[PDB]
Amino acid sequence: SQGECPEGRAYSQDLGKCMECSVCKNSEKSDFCQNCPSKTEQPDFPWIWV
Repeated sequence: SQGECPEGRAYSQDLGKCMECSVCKNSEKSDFCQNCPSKTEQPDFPWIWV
């Protein structure tokens, strides 16, 4: 499968190619910004050290 695009990026099925997620800022004209995942919950570190 060609859908193994990492985070901070997306893949546009329309254009038929993977791009970046940083592109999804202001100008909205891509149906790939839905690929850009945000998994890996940051708020998950017990104790209040460091």
